[PDB]
Amino acid sequence: GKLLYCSFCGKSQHEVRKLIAGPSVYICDECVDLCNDIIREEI
Amino acid sequence: KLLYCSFCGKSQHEVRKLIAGPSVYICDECVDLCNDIIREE
Amino acid sequence: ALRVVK
Amino acid sequence: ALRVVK
Ligand SMILES: [Zn+2]
Ligand SMILES: [Zn+2]
Repeated sequence: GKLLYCSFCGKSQHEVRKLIAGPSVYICDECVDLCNDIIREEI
Repeated sequence: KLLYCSFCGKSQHEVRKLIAGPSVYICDECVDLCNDIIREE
Repeated sequence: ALRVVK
Repeated sequence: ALRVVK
């Protein structure tokens, strides 16, 4: 029951739709979206 | 300096893309899986 | 491997 | 903020 946060934007699990965990890091759906725009190379 | 994806451990030379945030990195392969997760539920 | 927290 | 490493 610990508060977990996205390692990229700092938002908590209670502020995002989804939080994905790596070994010792986390990323939320919003940041995954930003990464998509970058990898897609368009806005 | 050699950088590694914080999520899968692969070096930048093993992936196509590597994006970084504050003391954290993620590659295209992990981003791809994250999309599957988000589009899954 | 990636795991879902939420 | 995000940055492109590669
Ligand atoms: Zn985030
Ligand atoms: Zn990766």
